[PDB]
Amino acid sequence: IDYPSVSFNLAGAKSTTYRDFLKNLRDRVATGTYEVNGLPVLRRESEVQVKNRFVLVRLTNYNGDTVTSAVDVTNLYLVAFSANGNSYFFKDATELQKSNLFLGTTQHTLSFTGNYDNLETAAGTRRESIELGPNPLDGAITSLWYDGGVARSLLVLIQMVPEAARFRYIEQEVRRSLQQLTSFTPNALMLSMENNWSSMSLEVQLSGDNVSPFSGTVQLQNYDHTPRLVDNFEELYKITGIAILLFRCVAT
Amino acid sequence: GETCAIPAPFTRRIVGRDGLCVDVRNGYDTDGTPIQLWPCGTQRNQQWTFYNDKTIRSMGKCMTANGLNSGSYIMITDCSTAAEDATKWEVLIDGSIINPSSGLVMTAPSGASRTTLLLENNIHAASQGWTVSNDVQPIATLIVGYNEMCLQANGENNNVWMEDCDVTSVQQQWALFDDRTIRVNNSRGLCVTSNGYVSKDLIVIRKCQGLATQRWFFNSDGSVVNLKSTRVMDVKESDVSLQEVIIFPATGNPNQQWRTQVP
Ligand SMILES: *[C@@H]1O[C@H](CO)[C@@H](O[C@@H]2O[C@H](CO)[C@@H](O[C@@H]3O[C@H](CO)[C@@H](O)[C@H](O)[C@@H]3O)[C@H](O)[C@H]2NC(C)=O)[C@H](O)[C@H]1NC(C)=O
Ligand SMILES: Nc1nc(O)c2nc(CNc3ccc(C(=O)O)cc3)cnc2n1
Ligand SMILES: OC[C@H]1O[C@@H](O[C@H]2[C@H](O)[C@@H](O)[C@H](O)O[C@@H]2CO)[C@H](O)[C@@H](O)[C@H]1O
Repeated sequence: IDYPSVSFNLAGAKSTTYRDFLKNLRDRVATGTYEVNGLPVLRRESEVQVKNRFVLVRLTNYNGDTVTSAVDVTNLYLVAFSANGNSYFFKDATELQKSNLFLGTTQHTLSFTGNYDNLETAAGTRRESIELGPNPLDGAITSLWYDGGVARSLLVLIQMVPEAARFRYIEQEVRRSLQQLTSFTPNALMLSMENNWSSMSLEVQLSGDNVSPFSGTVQLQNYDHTPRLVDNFEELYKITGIAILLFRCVAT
Repeated sequence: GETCAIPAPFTRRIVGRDGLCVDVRNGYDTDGTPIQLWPCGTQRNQQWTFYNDKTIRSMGKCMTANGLNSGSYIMITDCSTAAEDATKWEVLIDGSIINPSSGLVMTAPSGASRTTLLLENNIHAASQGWTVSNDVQPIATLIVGYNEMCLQANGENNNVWMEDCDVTSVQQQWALFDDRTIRVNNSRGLCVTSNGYVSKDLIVIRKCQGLATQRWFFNSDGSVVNLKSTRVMDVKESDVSLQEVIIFPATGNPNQQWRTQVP
């Protein structure tokens, strides 16, 4: 199917271009009235057809060489990517994607799932040291384009788009990166909220719409590494700038 | 489908004025004991357990509104004999603890230590701004709005406009108080105040007095909306040079968007 797609060319790209790009991607995967406190809740397997199961992300590197990666509308996941008659899928790779994404290219599946740990372990490095930014993005697309698409490059993309799609904190972190044309590495916080999407997700679904306190607490972290536990939504927002919720439970 | 889950009781603190917590006078678990504002700290009288039934209680004795009618103060009394409606509370993300049946909200006339609380006509004032959490410490943050620029604080009673972001200038360091107000970290004595409730109304940095103009709600859409007046704070005409942020009808445009970044 001709799944919809959003684009973003690093060349002649301003902080605003990126911000707008992310918005569009959100308006896509994020639909369906189910939403608490204003934030939407990504649909679930049952409530999403294959004709709208994936969204494509067209990223053009400086040199023009543009790589495209399909995201899973039911979680904003980087399902796969393709470069010049070539397509790759993680060790997982379900028949759904393998039989609907980039049909016509060479379907050779990689050798490691999209799981963060899986990537870091395959890239030989952890997110804490894979600097993201304008240039790091170029090298990423480039490596995926030519080199076939290794882990490290993928790890650079995953955060730059999906992560920034659900976390406005990461959004601005990148927005300032392109604004100052300087790179940066994920901090304890960014990485923490990166790992607590599911948790904080249900924690907000638990309290419900227009409810501030959390039935539990979100285990975030400060730069010094000390634990930053948020027990209310107001805090979670003013810090993580979350803009996308993942389904876990349905209202009660 | 997949129904959620009924949460069990959890204990959290309650702040809502000059960083003061809500607690039971002298920590006496005796009935009739009123509720007042008081410097936070590790103490049961300050801890409050929230239940599914919609009750809040410390020392085990439910927190009820005692008498009921605009001006009726709050106190703690046995849950059983507690007047059915005078014990149920609601905590909306608007940073307010409204009492269902009545419609009155936990208001703190003044923010002086020892100040007793009471149900009052919800009007949207910093006095009627509460935040339940165990972390009674506000987070430092820069309010980055239009063109990746950070909102800057000038002088007392002076305006407030977008200036080139600087993670060092304290004039850009904003302390988000649990009372739903925004004050200068440097000097938490002045809150981001508005001059009116009509569009184009100029925003500034007046003193903190719990005024309905100093009550800011951070909409999940990215806009800092003034509660009393549905108007949001934005960059006048977008021309940052004008040096003025004001209240204006939500347009859903970037010139009304704000991002609160950590330290
Ligand atoms: C925001 O402003 C507040 C003050 O309005 C700052 O609060 C406190 O600031 C002090 C100074 O950095 C922190 O430590 C202090 O260090 C001195 C020197 O050793 C010592 O004499 C004091 O006893 C205290 O340890 C203090 O931790 C900090 N917070 C509190 C609750 O006291 C705050 O640091 C400012 N935040 C930012 C990001 O600038
Ligand atoms: N391939 C791929 N694509 C992503 O978009 C992604 N996002 C995260 C970070 N965010 C999440 C999201 C969902 C979940 C959960 O359901 O458990 C956990 C963490 C980590 N790895 C990822 N890997
Ligand atoms: O009323 C104001 C404020 O004071 C404290 O109350 C008691 C406290 O409960 C008791 O254990 C201690 O011995 O003496 C305090 C005298 O102030 C509490 O700290 C607070 O919760 C309020 O109760």
